[PDB]
Amino acid sequence: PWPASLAALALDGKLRTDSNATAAASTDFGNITSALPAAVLYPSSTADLVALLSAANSTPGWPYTIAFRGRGHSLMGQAFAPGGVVVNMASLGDAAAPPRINVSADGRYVDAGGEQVWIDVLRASLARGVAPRSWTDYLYLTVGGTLSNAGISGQAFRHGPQISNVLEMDVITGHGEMVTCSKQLNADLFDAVLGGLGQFGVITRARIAVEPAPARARWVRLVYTDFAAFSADQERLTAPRPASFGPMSYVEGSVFVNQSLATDLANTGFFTDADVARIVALAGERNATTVYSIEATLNYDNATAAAAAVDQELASVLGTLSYVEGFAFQRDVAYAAFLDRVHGSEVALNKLGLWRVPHPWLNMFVPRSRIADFDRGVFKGILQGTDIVGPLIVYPLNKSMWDDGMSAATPSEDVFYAVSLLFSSVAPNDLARLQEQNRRILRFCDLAGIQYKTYLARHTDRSDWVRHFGAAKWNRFVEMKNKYDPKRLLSPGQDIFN
Ligand SMILES: *Cc1cc2c(cc1C)nc1c(=O)[nH]c(=O)nc-1n2C[C@H](O)[C@H](O)[C@H](O)COP(=O)(O)OP(=O)(O)OC[C@H]1O[C@@H](n2cnc3c(N)ncnc32)[C@H](O)[C@@H]1O
Ligand SMILES: CC(C)=CCNc1ncnc2c1ncn2[C@@H]1O[C@H](CO)[C@@H](O)[C@H]1O
Ligand SMILES: *[C@@H]1O[C@H](CO)[C@@H](O)[C@H](O)[C@H]1NC(C)=O
Ligand SMILES: *[C@@H]1O[C@H](CO)[C@@H](O)[C@H](O)[C@H]1NC(C)=O
Ligand SMILES: *[C@@H]1O[C@H](CO)[C@@H](O)[C@H](O)[C@H]1NC(C)=O
Repeated sequence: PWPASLAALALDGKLRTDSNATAAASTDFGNITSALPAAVLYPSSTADLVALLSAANSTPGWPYTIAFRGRGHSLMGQAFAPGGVVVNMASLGDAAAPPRINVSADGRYVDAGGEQVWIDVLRASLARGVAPRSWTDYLYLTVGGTLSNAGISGQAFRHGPQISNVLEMDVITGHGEMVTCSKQLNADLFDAVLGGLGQFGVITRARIAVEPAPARARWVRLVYTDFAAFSADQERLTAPRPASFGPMSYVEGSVFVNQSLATDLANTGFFTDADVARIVALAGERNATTVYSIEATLNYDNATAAAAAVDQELASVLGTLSYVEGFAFQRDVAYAAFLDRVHGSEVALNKLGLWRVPHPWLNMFVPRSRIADFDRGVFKGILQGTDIVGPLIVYPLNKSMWDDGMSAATPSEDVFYAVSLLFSSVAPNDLARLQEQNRRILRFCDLAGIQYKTYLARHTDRSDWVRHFGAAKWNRFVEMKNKYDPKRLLSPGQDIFN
């Protein structure tokens, strides 16, 4: 027997069971795993989400698991509800009125629907001359989606991840209750949801911190053949100064294996063919099996003197660095063009049919004390003699900017690196080889005693999830699961309680 509000959803054609609806909600960006749901919900308002969740909590013996599909950018089925209900979150922003993105009157924050995509949040913010401070590398992800993970890019060293830039949220819990939460009101829910992997409820609104919007970004790449010099410089650029950070707005890095050096440098979309030839020659002179590049930006406004001031600030910063003499490469773009840089890769890759392919990506957080060991064992070790398709990204993060009371798991050290090995599969023989190579990398780390944390991955064993969060932090995670999703129906694709 169905409650009136739940039956109303089916009657209005919002709760779909057809082949076309279930098939779209059964695959993800990973393109490795699949699971068909029993039903797909297309909510028109947040009231439709209250209906589904309150029914689930009131109905005894309710057998349907519920997932919240943002953009389905998940790698391993985290957004699926096998034989359950998939919420097509994007349907919340169908009606042009009322707007789902609203910049505050004071210009200090932006209210965004949980289903909203970061690219839309950027356009609506820029219209009011402001912008969020902390991003993801790719903008076609949802607010609620990135917030359930962490949300990291080159700005996270100084502003913390996206989870550290939220004032408050509207969350519909597993009980079906609409709860507004922050550090002052319902803090236990607020902390649980942020990096909470969709286990405690659905985010319908997030209040995101903004800053005055810069007009342009001076964008630089610095080349190294020495890992010690590369990592020391990334740490110098991101070091807290005697809370306070240096002049750089964004700091990331790239690893290039010698075998496909020329191809991979050309595929950055940054280097010219003249730059590529110089770097390839440098590699050969140094007899390097790997090349490294720091990617950094300096944000600046439309001011008349700004460009000349940027040249002097950049010259000063570069003078403190140890990249190979004369291997500094500069570009100058509009801020939105820099932020949306990755969308261009999606368009080109999809047209070649190389976007909707398996993505056995390896993403982890490695403590700073073990990064050189990771470089030897992985970049100069395991990965050598293999044909790599996709970028290899490495950059440091400051633990002081992460809130350990939140759900997201990080290493114990003050400095840790985001390590993102973004492999794209070329054939089924290549998929199995890549999946085995990831197991080998993790086995190498475990045997070397490297205390890493995975990011964007879902564990299949209970002992692995307990090690992920840490035993004490696991106890709080369970305490919160019992308070907000006692029936254990939310985001079953994480394989934590399902
Ligand atoms: C595909 C991709 C992903 C990606 C990226 C680049 C590409 C091409 N670059 C990233 C980066 O630079 N930094 C970063 O932190 N992450 C990056 N990612 C990964 C991305 O964060 C994840 O894929 C993430 O899941 C967000 O994607 P999406 O918005 O598409 O969400 P989902 O995959 O459908 O679901 C993720 C889990 O969260 C739950 N969920 C989703 N929305 C909500 C809301 N509103 N409230 C509560 N829970 C929610 C889903 O149930 C699922 O468990
Ligand atoms: C933590 C995670 C999952 C991060 C994922 N981010 C990215 N995902 C996919 N492609 C990327 C990413 N960053 C840069 N590129 C492309 O990589 C090259 C950058 O050198 C360019 O082609 C750029 O567009
Ligand atoms: C992967 O994508 C291809 C091409 O779009 C499709 O044939 C296949 O079903 C997908 N596999 C999974 C497991 O999602
Ligand atoms: C780099 O790769 C090329 C083949 O692309 C090879 O001729 C050269 O020996 C390699 N250098 C090192 C140092 O491994
Ligand atoms: C060049 O590097 C390769 C691989 O690291 C090694 O086999 C060789 O000893 C090096 N050659 C010289 C002349 O140092």
